[PDB]
Amino acid sequence: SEEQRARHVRMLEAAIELATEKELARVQMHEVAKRAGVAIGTLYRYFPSKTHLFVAVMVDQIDRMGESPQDAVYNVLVRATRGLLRRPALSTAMIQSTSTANVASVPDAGKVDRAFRQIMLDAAGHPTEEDLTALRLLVQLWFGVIQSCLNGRVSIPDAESDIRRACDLLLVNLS
Amino acid sequence: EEQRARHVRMLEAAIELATEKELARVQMHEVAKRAGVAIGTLYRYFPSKTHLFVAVMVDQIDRMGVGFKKSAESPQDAVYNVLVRATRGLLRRPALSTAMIQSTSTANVASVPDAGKVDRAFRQIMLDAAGIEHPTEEDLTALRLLVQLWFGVIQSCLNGRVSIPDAESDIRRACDLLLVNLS
Repeated sequence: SEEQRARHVRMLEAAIELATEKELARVQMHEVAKRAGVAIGTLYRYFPSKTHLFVAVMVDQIDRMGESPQDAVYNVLVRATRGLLRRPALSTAMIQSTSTANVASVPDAGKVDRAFRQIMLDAAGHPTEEDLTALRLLVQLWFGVIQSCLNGRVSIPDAESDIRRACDLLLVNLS
Repeated sequence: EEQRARHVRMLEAAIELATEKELARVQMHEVAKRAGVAIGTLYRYFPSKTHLFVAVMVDQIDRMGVGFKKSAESPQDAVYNVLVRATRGLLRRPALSTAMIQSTSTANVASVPDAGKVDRAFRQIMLDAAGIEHPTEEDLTALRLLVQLWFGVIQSCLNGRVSIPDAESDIRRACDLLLVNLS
């Protein structure tokens, strides 16, 4: 029952751990089960494919992310940007799997927009539409930026330049 | 210039295969067999698959720019209208669009030098639609933020996370927010 919940935490770190040692294309499901101490049936039972598993990693990694709402939100993005960019292999596994997952095939993928949101609301401090939209528009851009970062387009101080603007421009009138 | 009709059939065939099967199921040897060319001829012109689909994207951005300057209210509005046009024509062939979008996401710019070109080609359609001839850097920045945000919305749409009217509605709000200072 909680043997079962620990079993779940084992698989996610196993996965995290492998995406660092190895690029996503070469991370192998059998290495994930073995390293997680689970039978291989159980692994795929809970994560039908590699995509399902690094989307679950994605969701789990978000759940773990000054005063003025813009600044706080901003500051949470700058803090999360630096986290993802000095683990670029793990970040790539997560963002590639996410940017790629169809929501019908990988249900957890329809949970990532909802999970970023809860943490933008928790960064900004009840409110209505325009807020959700500015906030929704902003994470989507931030993905772009992160991806654009993961592939030589923007560097880190370039990327950071753009999320600053993005924040200020998208959130001129957040309450 | 025969490297042009040769070039065209390569792109042509790539488009049909990505139209019929997902990217993972698109193989260089079948593109070679469609374009009626040697595999080495194809590899010469597109060192890998991600190269080829980046070039397909550039051709497709070039093509829609043409069609926009053909039968098409503020700068931010005009820019909205191009984005709406592209979103629509991409969403009409999801399978092909997915291959072009995924290709442009994974394509390191140092390694595949056409990867830059798409940002540029795009940026110029919008600049033109807005009728700005002399971009301030603030303008360029704003538009780099837009196509970035935009790519996300489409990707999201293809994956079934947002509906299409809401994708469109989000591209509008973004235009209004991002392009306040467009002179």
